[PDB]
Formats: sequence, C-alpha cells, structure tokens
Amino acid sequence: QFWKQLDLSSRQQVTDELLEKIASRSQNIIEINISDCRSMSDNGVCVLAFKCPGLLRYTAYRCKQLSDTSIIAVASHCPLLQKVHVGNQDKLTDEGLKQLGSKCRELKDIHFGQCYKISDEGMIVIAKGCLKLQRIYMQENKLVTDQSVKAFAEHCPELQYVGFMGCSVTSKGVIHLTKLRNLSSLDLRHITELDNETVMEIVKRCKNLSSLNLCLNWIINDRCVEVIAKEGQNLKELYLVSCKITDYALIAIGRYSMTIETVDVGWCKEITDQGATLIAQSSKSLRYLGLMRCDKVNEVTVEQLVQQYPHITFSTVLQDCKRTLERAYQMGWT
Amino acid sequence: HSTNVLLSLNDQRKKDVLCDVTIFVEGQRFRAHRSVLAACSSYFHSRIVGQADGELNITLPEEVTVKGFEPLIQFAYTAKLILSKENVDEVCKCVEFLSVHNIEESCFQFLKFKFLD
Repeated sequence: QFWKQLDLSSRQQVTDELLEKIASRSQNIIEINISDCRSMSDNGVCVLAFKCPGLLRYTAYRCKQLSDTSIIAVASHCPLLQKVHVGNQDKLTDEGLKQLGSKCRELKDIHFGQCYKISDEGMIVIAKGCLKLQRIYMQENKLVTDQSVKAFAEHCPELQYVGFMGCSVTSKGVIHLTKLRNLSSLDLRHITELDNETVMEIVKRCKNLSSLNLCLNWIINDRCVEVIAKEGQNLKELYLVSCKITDYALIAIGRYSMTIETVDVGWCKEITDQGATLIAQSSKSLRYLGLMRCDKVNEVTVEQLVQQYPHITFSTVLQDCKRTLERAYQMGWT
Repeated sequence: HSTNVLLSLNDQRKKDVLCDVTIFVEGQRFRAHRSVLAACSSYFHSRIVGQADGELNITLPEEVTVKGFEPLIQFAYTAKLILSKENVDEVCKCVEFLSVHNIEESCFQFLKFKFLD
C-alpha cells in the first residue's frame, strides 16, 4: 500500500537494475515517476512494463537516455493508460507515437515538450484514436503545423488545456479552435502568426476561458485587449508580455471587465505611468499587476501606490527584496 | 542600493542555497533565482511567469553553449561582463539568441571593427 507511488525522481545513480526487484515483490503499481533519471536504460522500463499491466501515470521528464522502445513497450503492455508525460527526451520519433495512439485509447493527458523529431504524422494518429483527451501540451516542436491543430479539434471534443508554444502553427489553424466548447486555457506563445481577428473570435465563442497566455506576439494590438476585456466572462489570467500595446489596454482591462485577477503587461517598451494607477483605481478585482522591465515606470510611483493598495501585488525589478525576504527563515549570511 | 540586494542572492547562489530555477545547458545544471532572470531576459520572463511554485526547470536549446551561458548569469547578478578574446563570438551568439536588452551590439563589437580597420 505504501508502494504503488514509486516516485523515484532525482535518484540519478540509485536507480540501477532494481525496478525489476521493486516490481516482482510489489505488483499493481499505478503511477511511476522516473524524471531526471540517469542510470537505467530502456531495458529498465521494457521489463517493468511487462510486470505492471495497470500503469496510469507514467512520467519521464528529462531522461535523454531513453528511446522509442520505452514507449513501444509502455503502450504495448499497458492497455489502460491515462497520462504520458515525457519531457526533453530528444531521440523520440514518430515510430513510437503511432503505437501510443493505436493501442491506448484511454489517454487523457499528454506532454511532448522539446522533442524535435515529433512531426504531424504522429499527431494525426494520436488524434485519430485517443478520443478521451483532456489536456495537451507542446513546447517549441517544429514540424508540427496547422494540420495537427486541425485534427485535434475535430476528433477530440473534450479538450480543456491547449498548449502550442513556439510551434509552427498559423492563424488559419488556430481559428479551428472555436469548435471546442469546453476549452479552459490557452498557451499560444511565440507562434508564426496569430493575427488579430481570430483572437477576438475565440473569446467571442469559447465561453469557458479562464486563461489566455498569448505572449511574445508582437502583432497583437491594444483594441484586441479591450475586446477581450469586454467579452471575457470567465477570464481570470491575462498574460500580455512584449506585445504591442500602449498604456490603454491597462484602463480597458480594468474598466470594462468584471472578472480578472492576474495581468502581466511586461517587457512592453511603451507602458507609461498612470496606467498602473488607473487599472488599480478602476478594477473591481485585481490580485496581480506584474510590470517588470517597464523602463518608463517610476519606483516612487509604485512604492507610494504599493503602500496605498495592499490588496494588489506588483512585480518590478525592484521587487527582489521579496526574494531577499525569505532570509527570515535561515538568514545567517550578513 | 538596488545593489547590496542583488549581492545577497549572488552570495546565496554562489553557495548553492535557496535557489528556485535550474537551467540545463548541454547537460550541466545551473542554479539561479526567478526575479533575477525575469529582469534579465524576456526569453526567461515568458517561460517563468506561466508556471507556478517551487521548482522550475528551463532547458535552453542546443545552440546555447556552456562557455556562453557561464557568463550573462554573472552579468545578471554583478552587472559586469567578462570579455576575453579567446571566447567572444559564442557570448555574442548566446546574447542575440536569448535577446538580452542590457547589452548593445553596434556599441559593443565596434571595438573589433576599429582594431581590424
């Protein structure tokens, strides 16, 4: 009973050919965690998957020693899988992703961040089956295009989390996301083209959006923010960083929206004062106004406004005293 | 001022205690704080603010070199850069890749232009 939750992460040289002994004596393990591993080879999972027919939560973040044969054994021996979270595991190809979508039609959460061999051929097959999908996450995986965002919104109608940061998706494949009526959060950072029209007609249709992570998208303008502000009923997290918005999105998102708690206008070359002093004065709800690297913001301004508005928490370069406020537990430095 | 603050987290990092973010560069793990990197680079702010809590890991891409990222973390803390002609090109490559705004280029590499001409 104390087993079944292996969690052997950060055990670099203490995880040798021992998973067989942790499997023979303790069966029916439903969750494994071998992230940040460096000892076992793929014949250390090709032996445990043959002894654990009831895995549910495989997680292997940042283990570059593994290959496709790990997945081709985890999916070929576990016909009831609910979570595959691999991370920077470059070596994984599309000849192991097909057997993860043609033999495990129970997957509900996947994560393929930074595996620069994952094309849309495997993504189409993982979406053909695996109809019970809820969360998806991809880091800057190139060779993944609009042909994989146009097959993940047709054969997967229960998607709640969508992440396509740094991918090669265009706005023509992003507009095919208004058909997920159950969408909750978006993670569209640093893509080839997000236009301005599609962003408004994703918050005009998906009335369950609580997060919108569009960041490092220079084309996005100010009017888009006020459209989002007026037409977002469940939004609570807006993250506009390095976008081309000029000190009026602040008043818009704080005067025309009833639900908001976190806004991150940050590293924007044009954020003059009166912006943080109007959004704070006008907003009915605001728990975070992270500014950071806004070189047109005065420290007297957001110190005399920090004191005046205890409810809101701010984030500037000067807010390193909060990190050097955890020395109230150890101290012993100077 | 602002200093004497960053100095404290520099002393923490140098002794490997109370560190939040771990950076992976060609295998080697480098420890750093959150706010320092968020103020240093937009490429770090974007990937830091989204996630949320205790232990955050950022793996920089291939073209980043351990001899180019060994500096610029010094620079983020101490506010000075080490410029040895044995290794300047990779430092500038990592600078332009990570898009650090604190360091200019036409005012920085013009020394080589003047020396060559």
